[PDB]
This record gives sequence, C-alpha cells and structure tokens, in this order.
Amino acid sequence: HEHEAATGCRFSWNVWPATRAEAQKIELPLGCMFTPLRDCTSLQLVEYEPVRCRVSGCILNPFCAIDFRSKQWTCPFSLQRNAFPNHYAMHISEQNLPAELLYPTIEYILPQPESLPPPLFFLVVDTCVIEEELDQLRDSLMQALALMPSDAMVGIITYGAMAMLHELGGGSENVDVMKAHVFRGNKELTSTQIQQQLGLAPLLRPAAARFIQPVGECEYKLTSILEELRRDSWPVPSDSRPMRCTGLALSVALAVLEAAWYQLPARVLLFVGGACTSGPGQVVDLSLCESIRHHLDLQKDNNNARFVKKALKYYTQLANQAVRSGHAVDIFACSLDQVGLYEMKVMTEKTGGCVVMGDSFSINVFKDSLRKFFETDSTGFLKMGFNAKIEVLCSKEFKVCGAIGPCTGTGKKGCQVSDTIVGEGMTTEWQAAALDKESTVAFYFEVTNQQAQNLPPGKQSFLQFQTSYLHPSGRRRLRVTTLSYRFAEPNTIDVAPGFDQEAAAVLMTRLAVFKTESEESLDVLRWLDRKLIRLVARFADYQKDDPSSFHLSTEFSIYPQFMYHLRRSHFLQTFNASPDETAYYRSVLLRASVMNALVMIQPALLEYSFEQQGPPQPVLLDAQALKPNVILLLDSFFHVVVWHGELIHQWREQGFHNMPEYENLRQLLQAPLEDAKVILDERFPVPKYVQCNSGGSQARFLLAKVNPSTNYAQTAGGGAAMAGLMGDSGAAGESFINTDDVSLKVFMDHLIKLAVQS
Amino acid sequence: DLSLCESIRHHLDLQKDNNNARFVKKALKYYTQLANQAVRSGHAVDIFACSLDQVGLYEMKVMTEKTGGCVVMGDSFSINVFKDSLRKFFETDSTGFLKMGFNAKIEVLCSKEFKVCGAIGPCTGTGKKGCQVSDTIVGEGMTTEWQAAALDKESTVAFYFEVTNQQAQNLPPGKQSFLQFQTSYLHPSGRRRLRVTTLSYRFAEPNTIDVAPGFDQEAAAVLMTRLAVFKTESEESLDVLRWLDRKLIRLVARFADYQKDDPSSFHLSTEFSIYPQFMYHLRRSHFLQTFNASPDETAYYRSVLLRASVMNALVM
Amino acid sequence: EHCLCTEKLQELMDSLDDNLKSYERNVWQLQVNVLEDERTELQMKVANLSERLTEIQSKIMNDPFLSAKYAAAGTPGAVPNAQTQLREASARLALAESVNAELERRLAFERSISRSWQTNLRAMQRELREHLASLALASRKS
Amino acid sequence: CTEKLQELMDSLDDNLKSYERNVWQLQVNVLEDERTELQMKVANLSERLTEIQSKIMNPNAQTQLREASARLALAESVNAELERRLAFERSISRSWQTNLRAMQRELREHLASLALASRK
Amino acid sequence: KGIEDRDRLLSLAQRQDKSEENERLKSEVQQLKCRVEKLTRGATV
Repeated sequence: HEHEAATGCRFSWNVWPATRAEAQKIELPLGCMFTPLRDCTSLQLVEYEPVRCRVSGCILNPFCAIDFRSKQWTCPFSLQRNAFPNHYAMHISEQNLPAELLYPTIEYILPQPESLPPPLFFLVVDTCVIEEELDQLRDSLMQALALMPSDAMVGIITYGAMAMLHELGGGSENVDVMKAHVFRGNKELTSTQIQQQLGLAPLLRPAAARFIQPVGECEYKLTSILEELRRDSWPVPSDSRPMRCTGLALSVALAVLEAAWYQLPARVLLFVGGACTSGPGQVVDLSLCESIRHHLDLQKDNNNARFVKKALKYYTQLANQAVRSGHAVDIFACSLDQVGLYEMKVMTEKTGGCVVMGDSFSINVFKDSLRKFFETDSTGFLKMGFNAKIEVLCSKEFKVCGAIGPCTGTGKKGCQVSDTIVGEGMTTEWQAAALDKESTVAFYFEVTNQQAQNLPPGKQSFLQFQTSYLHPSGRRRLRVTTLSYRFAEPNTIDVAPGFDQEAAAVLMTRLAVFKTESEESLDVLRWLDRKLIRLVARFADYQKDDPSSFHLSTEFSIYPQFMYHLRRSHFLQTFNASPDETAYYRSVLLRASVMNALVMIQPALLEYSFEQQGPPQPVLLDAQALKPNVILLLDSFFHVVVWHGELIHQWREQGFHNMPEYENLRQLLQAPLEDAKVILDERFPVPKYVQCNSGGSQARFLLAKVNPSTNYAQTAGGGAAMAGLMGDSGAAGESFINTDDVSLKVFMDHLIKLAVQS
Repeated sequence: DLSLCESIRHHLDLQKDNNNARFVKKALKYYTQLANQAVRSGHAVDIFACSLDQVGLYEMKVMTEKTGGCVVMGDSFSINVFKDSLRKFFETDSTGFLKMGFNAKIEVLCSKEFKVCGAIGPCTGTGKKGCQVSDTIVGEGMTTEWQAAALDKESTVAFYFEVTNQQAQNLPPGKQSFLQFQTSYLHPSGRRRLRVTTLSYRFAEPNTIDVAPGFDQEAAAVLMTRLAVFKTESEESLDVLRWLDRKLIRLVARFADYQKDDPSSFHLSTEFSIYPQFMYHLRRSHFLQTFNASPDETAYYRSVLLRASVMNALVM
Repeated sequence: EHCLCTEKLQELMDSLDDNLKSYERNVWQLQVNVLEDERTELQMKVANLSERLTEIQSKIMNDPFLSAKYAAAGTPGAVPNAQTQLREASARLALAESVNAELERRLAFERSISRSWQTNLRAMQRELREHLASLALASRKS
Repeated sequence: CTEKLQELMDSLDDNLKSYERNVWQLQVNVLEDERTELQMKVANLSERLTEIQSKIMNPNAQTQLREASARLALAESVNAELERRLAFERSISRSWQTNLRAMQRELREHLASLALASRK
Repeated sequence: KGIEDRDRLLSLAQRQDKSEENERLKSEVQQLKCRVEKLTRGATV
C-alpha cells in the first residue's frame, strides 16, 4: 500500500528469491504493477536535462554512491563510474544535493533546443441508430465540445452505410456550406488510396487546412455538423438492419493520421452503436437473418468463425498501423445487441484508450464517462500523456520477459531480456500511444542466478523504470522511478514475508487472461489451480497426512479466497455472458489499478444495518446477508446495485419514513444514495447504478454474484430425526439460490486435503 | 448411489439433511442447465415416468416447468394413466394437426396506469426491458416477453399485475384501462401465428367497497395457490401456511359486514362466500403439506398445478 | 540397511548444519545489538537530561533573588490558597507525559524483539519438513 | 545408512545439551538488570526536572483544573493499556527455548524411531 | 465403546429395514393373485 503510494509499483514478492531453483521453489512468477503516470505527492518537476550513464542509461538515483572527493557518481547497475558535468562539480557538497539524489520518483521536463502539438481528437460518430439514441449523442458531444481545451484540435467524421469525412472551418466567403468527402462502403481501400483521393497526400499543411483546426477557430463549424447530424435515409431490404461500415470508418480516420501528424498526439474516438454489416470487419451479414456469433459459437468452432478470424485480421492490421504511427483509439460501444468487442479489442489494447460499454445512450455509464475522459487535473491541464515509451533497466540478477497490459513491444534486443517469453517480449521498451492516470502494466521478471554466490553483499537488486510521455501543455516529459528490494539473505524464509496476497492475485489474473487468448479455458484452469496447490503445499504450516494441523499466515491466507473468486469470475468462464461482455471485462482488467481490480475479482458487499448505528462493515459475500431488515451495496466495478429487503421496501410503501418518528430510517435510506454517488464520480468507466429490492426491482444482478448461504449440499449431511411437527409454522421466509459453484468452505477443504498429502 | 443398503430421499430426508441424498445437488442443477440449453434452442422436454420406486421427479421437474413440457407420473407403463396420457399427447384437432404449439412468444402490453410484476407457470422471461415492467416481481419478471417452447389447449399462465397510480384525482371518472397479449407460436402446419387478445376493465371509485361486486373468488383461489407453491420453492412451506392464514384474516375482516366483537353479526357476500373454504382445502392439500407423500409425488402435483386452468385447479 | 541414503541424508546434514546453528547465532546477535542500542540511546538521553538538571538547577539557586524564588517556593505550609493546587496538577502531568514517552519507545523497540520469531522459526519448520517427508517417500522404495 | 543416523544423533544432541544457549542468556540478563536500573535513572532525572521547570515558569481555577486533570486520567488509561500490552509481547518472547527445543525433540524422537527401525 | 459402536449398527439396521413396508405389499400381491384367479374364473365362462 505504501509501496504503491510512493512509486505506483507493487511487486508480488517484496523480497525476491535467490537462484533459479529458488524461483522454482517460490513457484509464483515475479512481477509488478507499475502505474506509469500515477499522480502521487512525491514527484518534482525540474527544467534540467537528466544525467545519463553512458553504459546503462541510468539516471542518477537516490541509491547511488557519490564519491565527493572526485566529483564522480557510480552507476548501481553497470558498476561503472561517471563524472559530474561542469555545473554539478560545484554545489555537490554534502549539504546541498539535488532532487535527483533525494526523491526516488522525480520528473524531468526535458528542455528542448516551439508550441508542441496539443492533443487531437477525431469523433467517428455513428448515424445508424434509433432517433432518441442519436439525439442524446448530439447532446453529449456538445457538452464534450464545451470541455475541449482551447488549444485542442478536433475533426468530425460521421459514418454509416458510407463514411462522410467532414472538413472543418472553411472560408468566411460562404458560412452556409459544409463539405464532406464521402467514401463508399463495401470497398476496402488501402492506406495510400485514401491519401490520394482526399488530396492531402506550423504543423498544419494547406492540404490539411480544410481538415483539422483548433476548436478556438472553428466553434460554429463544430456546432453545425453536430446539429445536422441525423439518420441514414436508405430503405433497407425488408428485414435488414441499417448498413454500417465501422471498419471503413476507422481506416479513413487512421489514414488521415498517416499523411498528417505522424508521431504527434492524436486519439480517434469511435461511437459505434451497432455491429459492422458490410465491408471490412464483417461480424454478421447486413440482413437480420442469420445469428451473430456467441460464446457457444466460439466453443463449438461454428461457421461464424469465418466472421471472427477474417475480421480479426483486418482490425489487427489497423491496430498495427495505429501502433507504428503513434495514435490511440477509443471505443464507446453502446449497442443494444452484439457489436463486436472481441475483434475491436486488439486495437484498444495495443494503443491504449477507452473501452466504454454503454447499452443505450441515456444510461449513466456512457454520459459521465465521456466527460470524465476530458476532465482536468489540479493544474487545469488534461490528465493524460501521449507517445509514452516505458523502458526497464534490470540489474545483473534478473531479466525481463513480459509487459502484459496496455503497451506493445518494439525491440532493442540485448542482455536485459531473457528467453521464455510470457506475454509480449523480446524487448526492453514498450510503446504506448497514450496513457492516462489509470493504466497499469504487469511487468514480469525472472531471476537467473545459476550459482547462489553471485549476489553483491547485501544486494538491494536495483531496478529503474523510465517513461517518456508528452503532456498537453506542449512540453515533452521524462519520468524515472527507481526501486530496490533486498532479497534472500541466508537466514531462510525472507522471500515469503515479502509476499502480499492481493498483488500476486491480480498478476495471475492477467496471466490467465493472456493464456485464454492463446489456448482454451480447461488447460489454463488446470494450470491455475496447479499454481494454487503447489503454492499452498509449500507455503503453509502442516504435518504430512494430517489435514487438521493446517495453518496459513496473514500474508498467505486471503490469497485462496481471491483464487476461488477468480475461478468464479467471468474472465476465465466465457459462458453466462455474451462475447462482448467478456471482452469488455478483459479489456479493462489489463488496465486497472490493483485496488480497483481486486474489487472486480471479489465484489464488495458493504452492508448497511439498521440496528448498528454507524459505519459500514464488510461482510462476507454470501446469502446470509439477505435478511429483509438491511440494505446491501454490491461493488464489482460494473454494478453499484443497492439491494433493499422486503421489510424495508414495504416501509417505503405505507410510509413509516414520512412520519417523523423514523428519522433513523431516513438516514438508512440516504446513506446508499450519497455513498454510491461518491463511488460513481471517482472511478473510470462509471458503473451502471441500478436500484434493487428483494424479489424485484433489478435484484437479479446481486442474487447472481452472491454465494448461496444454505447450500443444498449442507441440506444433505446426515441425521434427520424428531423435528417434523413443531413451532407455530413459520420462520423468516428464506431465499434459495442455485448456482454451479461449490462453497468457499468446501473449496478450502479440497485445497487443504490435496496440499497435505503432497 | 449404487449400493442397495442406502435408501432414496424423502420429505423428512430433505427437511433435515440426510446423507441418503449426497448427489441430488449436481443432479438438480445439471437438469437446470439442460433446461437452460432447452429454452435458448426452443426445445421442450416431456417426462413419462413409471415406477414403484422414485424416479427423481423432484430434480427433473425443472425442465418441464422451464420450457412448457408435461409430466405424466404413473406407477407402471401399462396402467391406464400412461396409455391414455401418451395417446392424447398426439391427438389431433378438427384439421388433423396436433393440439399443441411450439416456440411460443407470449408478450404483454399495458396502459400507463399499471405494469406487470412477473409470471408463474410454463414460461421464462427473456429480459426484454421496457416501460411496462413493475418494480415488484412475482416469479419470472424483468420482461414483457416470455419464452414457452411448449403450450397446448390447457396450458394456462399466471400473470401478476400491479397498479402504479399514486392519487385517485389523476383518473377521470369511468376511465377504462386496457391490457393486451400476443402469442407468436409455430403451428404444426409449419407457419407463424400471432394471437392478439385485448381486454378492457374499469377503475373503481375512491371508495374501497365498490370493488366487491367485481371480485372473482374462483380465479383468485388459483392465484393464491400458485403463489403459495412458488413461495414454497425458496421459503418453508410452514411459513407459507402462516402467510395464507394472515392474508385470509385481513381479506375477510376488510370485506365482511359485522359489528365489532360480535361474532353473531358476521356475514359474507356471495363473491366471498366460498373463498375461505378454498384455503381450508389448500392448507390440507398435498401442494403444501408434505405428509404421507414422496417428493416425486409432490413434484407431480406441483408441476401439473403450474400449468392447469381454473377449472382443473379447482378440482385438484 | 545400506539403501542409497548416502546422497540424500547428506543434504539433510547440510540443511541441518547451516540452518539450525546459524539461525540461533543470527538471532542471539539480533537482540543483543538492539539492547546495546538500548545502551546507546538510554545514555544519550542520560546526557541531555543530566545537563538539563545542571544549568537549570544551578541558575535558580546561585544568584540572590532567584534563590529566594526557591526560598519562598510554594511555601512549606497548609492552606494551599488556590494557587499551589492550580500549580502541581501540571507537575504530575509533566511526570505523566515523560513516563508516557518513555514507555512508548519501550513498546516500539520491543516490537523489534518480538517481530523476529515468526518468520525464521517457520523456516525451520519448513525446510526440514520436505526433507523428512521425502525421507519416507524414497525410503518406501526398497 | 546406520552410520549416517548415528552421527545424526551425535550432531543433534550436541545442540540440545550444550549449555551455550545458557551463557548468551546470562549475557542478556546482566544487561537487563542495569538497563532497568537506568530506567530508574530516567525516572529520577526527569521527575526532578519536571518539578524544577514548573518552579520558574511564571481562565479561572475552575476551568484549568477541569482540564489538565482530564489530561491526567488519560495517563491513567495509557499506562494501563500499554503495560497490559507490554506483558503480552513479554510472553511472546517468552517462547524462546519453549518450542525451539520442542522442534529439536521432534526431530530427535522422529529420527529415533527411524534409528530403532534400522537397528531392528 | 462397543455399546456406542453397535447401537449405531442396530440403528442403521432398522432404517435400512422396511418391515412395515413389506407387509402392505404382501397383501396387494395376494389380492393380485386373487384378481388373476378371478380373471381365469371369468375366462372359463
């Protein structure tokens, strides 16, 4: 927790294993959850160039020995000495040291030898939705436009059966004419074909002068296209759904980016609201005749995999094009039916954007997520960087392999990278098209150390992270965070106290999600509970062949509950949800802070008791909390469902609350409203707030995630006698829940029994 | 299990957790996911069980309620209970086509004065949201459209409604509210059908006594019996017995003319004369009493009660 | 029963030698150099508390009229006159917070005594357990 | 294998009956008594100092005595709770030879049953 | 200890015993014998 407060990094093992055999013994992958941008109260922005080691590229860090008599510092990684250049020869005395040597996380504003490009935003706006859906899309776009920064530059493109690329901010000679370059659908023009036809083939050329311009110079031209935004006029053939080329629309947007701004801040914002019907990205036919793909369809490798694979090839081609150019892409998919997240996820995970997943635009999840995307920080600027390159500087002992999360490997193959790639690797640095204040990347490491006598005396095992992002003030930036973990001194056990239960739990979530992308769900589940059972067998106190002597430390005891809920959650089970819902889950899981992703693994069950008169207490997620006299608050990052009982609900009906003896009932009813809106306005994509009550409202969500209390298994345990006719015929009206899930109590029983015999 | 020393489960075995039924858990919830597969595919499951010993009808009732299938429980495959039931399963109408419908889409609309709570019987909701859904749920709610892959001439579905009006001054006098049903089913001839049925009813005056001539005790008894046997699935049957007792006390005291603390002045109207006798036979019937029965036999009565019409429910 | 125990009881020799003896040494040192840290931080505060009682002690009562201030004092008589019970409620209060500060550093440095026998002792449970249990696994082979 | 078990007995009980844990404890006891003696020196040097610093220093009496004795009697609560705390980690450090040599007798007896089995 | 060992062995025996169930069927198979004998009496007519 304090480790996340300082640098934003969270290792699974705070103390590391010694050797390769020690890495096999600890049995879990060493890894961390560095949040790159991560506004904490420890960064200091300074307008001088960083001092760089010629051998390693290391920036002077607080764990550097400074030879004051020779004006030389030593690099802690390469063990080579470097001098202090000129200005740092004086004022290097022991009382006056710079902020490089005092604070671990330091920020360098990169003095250039010019107004750097402010962020760009395309608005790939859909038209083939229902009228009230489109009207509120106009309203949200007007409010988003009012939340543009003054220097920010925008370009509208409204698509449908064919893309209309509207040019902005024309001459004052007309004022009464808007132009739109129309590209017909069902025709996959290449990248260079779009450049030549548009004719675009101090950072704005006259070819793009009809195109992208400041919002401070357009104004009326933006408000015009948003208010003559209307439907498509095509009579569809009988039962056909309105024809839509989403894949063409993204290619036209990305091709404008190519001849225009190459390595400059830009983000395409898709507002898709229906699946692609024709042209590229084909997921279902133009007519509403044959079924769209399902989770069942991917299970039994149906014929609709021809629309899964060949549409994946197109969207990964556009994903790689967006990566090599340097611009991120956003999805605001808000369709009532299936739209195609599992193809369009490869473009948002590689570049890094938003995967907001509304249903119909009036719902709360869309509206505030758009305005939270363009909100400002305490300094008033936009709280998101661009063109971030994150390179690691490992030490001699350990070597990096993977960066599972919102980034993409580039290269620079060398001695810092080892074999056995988990995730995406063969690289030291990771490109990221844009990175906000929520992105978290899982960096995996492995300790080689073939001989146990290679660690330096009291080795702190240095590791330096370097991110080169661009801030929307117009200033290129470089932030370095330098961290150390002492490890594996010969008094045995040290690696295990450094283990913390939540950090490694999210790490195995991201590894399970990447391995479901490659192979099927059965073998990754067999690998996952093998990782659990081999951990529990070594990392517990027991005697062999005696399960009654089982014991777990405070670090080691809550991890099986995250593993039970992880095997219970929708990331590994592709059933019970549509493929777009599962892809929505996996897309935000790879980019999530550890505290918020832990909530998404095991949902919170903040309980609101009447008789307690005080703060909430976290109860166990089970159905021994559905008593009718309480209120419930489930928090699973996607639903903030507030569950009433039948006793509280009928108090609301006949009105105990209105008559003034029940002021405590008013506080019991306003606490769910006020504390939930606190939850909604802090976290990204703002979850669907839904009122609930017992046996009604929309409580089918909460009764789904909540474990059954009176398991039918405990309703078959031996010993029926002498209670058949007693006691005035009534007890409390219990609720019964049926699900495939064995109880948390019995899942620990197989965990203990299998670990003890092994 | 296989070994013959261990016996099958019973009502006393279910109420107080015996080890004779260690495998009824993943039994019953296996048949729930087969019924889950059945409704997305639009296939029905009918069961013709015939044995002296128990066939497990308590756990496999869940398909026949979920898709609209029928249950025929007999003691042997040769008694007249089996031969005639299987034979009228294939009986034809006046055109020679089967007297059943498949893949039915029962869809309900309402005026803005009232919504739908839920449905009880051989149907399952689809999650079709709308402005006509009520907060309260009775059974399968959260939709205006239910799947029923099997219906016939006797399949009757409970629909529960709730009035959402807050004040009586918002209604003009003599206002008529309307409701509507559509049934989109395959006919055995191989063609799409759509049966639209519309009813009109009038709201009462603000006085609470004016609804008394409009009461129908015979259909309301089927209503309370069906809601009782649904509530016994999750709650105790004993607690349901207290519920129907106290609802009978409130209904009788509201709709009878009497002097206070004078039992000799009691009188009930014609519309409420036989209704208290209905819950006398309801609390002694096998639907809520688990005595002298098998859970399979109780599952047989509860499955056929959820799909019978008003006259058959009065007979049982 | 020479049944190839030689290579595997030898690694039980190695595990029992470099861990059983060395852990006892390395924790016997652990408390003695934090209780010699008690010696060093006790005596630093002996230094500043002795000097607070030599110049403040002598400055009162070496210079005429201020030594008359500790001649009148709070007077050695009864009838506390509602000024010298005003006063010495803060005298035992300053005695209270001085011993509160002393017990609270006592508590914090006794955490370093106690937060050392959980982890390393469980290691001695640990690395001897899979060696002994496997000494019954491979023993049941011939 | 019997030669390895026999010198396992010798290498183990040399730890058990070594009066070597004893002497390092006699080292820590002699610095315990003088350190509790120097606790009394902190007591005397501070008790006299807090008296002297109130000799010199210079609402009504029925408010400043209402406070500062409510700042007393929380001293009553904190040396009550912290000393009750103090004996608790005294007792968890009062496990030093209690279960560490229970480990060593567990190894001694478990390897004794293997030794008698090999001798049989 | 043998008292409490086979007070459970006897108690398991009666719940696995159906002594009151196998008399009500011996009456019904006897009246099935009487019914099939009555059917052969009607067959000779």
